[PDB]
Amino acid sequence: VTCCYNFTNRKISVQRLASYRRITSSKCPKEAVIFKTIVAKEICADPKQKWVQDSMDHLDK
Amino acid sequence: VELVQSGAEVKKPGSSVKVSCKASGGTFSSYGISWVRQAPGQGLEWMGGIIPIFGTANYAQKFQGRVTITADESTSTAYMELSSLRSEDTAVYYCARYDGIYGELDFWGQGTLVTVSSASTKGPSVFPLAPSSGTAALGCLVKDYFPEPVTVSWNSGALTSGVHTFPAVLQSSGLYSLSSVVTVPSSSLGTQTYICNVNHKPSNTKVDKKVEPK
Amino acid sequence: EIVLTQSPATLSLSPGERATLSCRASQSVSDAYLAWYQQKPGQAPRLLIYDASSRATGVPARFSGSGSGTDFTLTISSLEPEDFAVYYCHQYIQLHSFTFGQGTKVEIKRTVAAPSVFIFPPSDEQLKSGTASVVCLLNNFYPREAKVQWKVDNALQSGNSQESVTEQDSKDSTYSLSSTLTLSKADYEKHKVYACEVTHQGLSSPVTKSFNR
Repeated sequence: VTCCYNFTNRKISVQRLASYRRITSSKCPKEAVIFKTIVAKEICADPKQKWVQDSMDHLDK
Repeated sequence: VELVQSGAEVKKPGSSVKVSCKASGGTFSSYGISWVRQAPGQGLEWMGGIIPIFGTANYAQKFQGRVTITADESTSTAYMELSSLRSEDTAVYYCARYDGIYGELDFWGQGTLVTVSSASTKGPSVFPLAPSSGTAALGCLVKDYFPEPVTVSWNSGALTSGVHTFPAVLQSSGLYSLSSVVTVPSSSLGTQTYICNVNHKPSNTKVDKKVEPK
Repeated sequence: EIVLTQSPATLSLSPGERATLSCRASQSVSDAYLAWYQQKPGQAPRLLIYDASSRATGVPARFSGSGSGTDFTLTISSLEPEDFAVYYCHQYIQLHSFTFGQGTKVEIKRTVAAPSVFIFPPSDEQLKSGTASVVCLLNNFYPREAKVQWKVDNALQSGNSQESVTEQDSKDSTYSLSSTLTLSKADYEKHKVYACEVTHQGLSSPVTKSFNR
């Protein structure tokens, strides 16, 4: 998945998240977190959104 | 998103049944298919699901050693084979779409009826329930047929008001029985004909029964 | 492994009243991964609420869900009569093991209405078949609960009669019930007096309808 144009508007359980990668506001529309799902696919998420932060550092630990 | 399931089955106890579910797309590259059943008048039971890009299914333990759920990518059809069938397996079997990253069953198939019994496909015997001692009740006994369902109308659909078609009850013979009744004005009993129209599709039976006073 | 327990079993409310259904889980459901389904008689379940509190697609505004962990509630704010259904809860946090609640039935409450009682002897045609069914009909009554007892030669019968009850009528909110006495021609011909006796709260005294062969 290249860039993000729309964010997911539905919170995902961390149990369904394998890993994340960031994307930046350069050469690409909006800064976003891209979650790698337990089911292969990637979801765009809003880094300003709260559940995204908590998912990110849960994944880190 | 349509889920189109294969037709009703009748099986002897001890055998197996394979139910299909064709999903509209080629789009189970993003979703999975769940199988959920419901015995008559009972609740919802999960049986298992498959997310096709995993190649393998998960099963509810009540069925664990008995069920196989598969998926074929080329035709976008999911399957559910249940073996060692018993009467408790008599149920409506639904397929339902879900997202692996969530899980709510958001779209459902129309269901497949599987009837497990020793009984043989049999057309109903239809007898009149003749009115007698303001308004009168009359009807039809739809007797000893297998399997469900049966449809009943009156006067080819022209009579609908006051009509009660009771749920069929399973007899101790494994056969089904119901009555369809209607209330009408007493004064019409001599002057109007009442015919119940019974259609039992599984045995290709259509019966029309004149219901007269005596 | 997560058991969902719904209460109450049946909910009786008049139109316009508020409906509150419960789904308690044996374990904490982890990210509100809980759903509500509506099932009207002889129809496929319809998704009402997902994620415990999100109203689904094409779902009327009066439906709402809420709660988290183990306590979940479904709310129908102003009950419509077309809401006569069974409602089911469903956890989906355990992908490998989806589970459902046993279901809560929501029923329209109305004024007490006594049944009309009719008895049908076995038809000539049926006897010519070898069997005899004696049908007793309880028509348009409320509430659902009714006692039907068969008196054959004034002897109170037991377990030789099946009953069937209709779904609550969408128009008048009543129920109808049939109690059938099924026999063989010979067994039917053993006794003379066949009586159906109906007890229901809408009747001040039990109602008997009978005939003689």
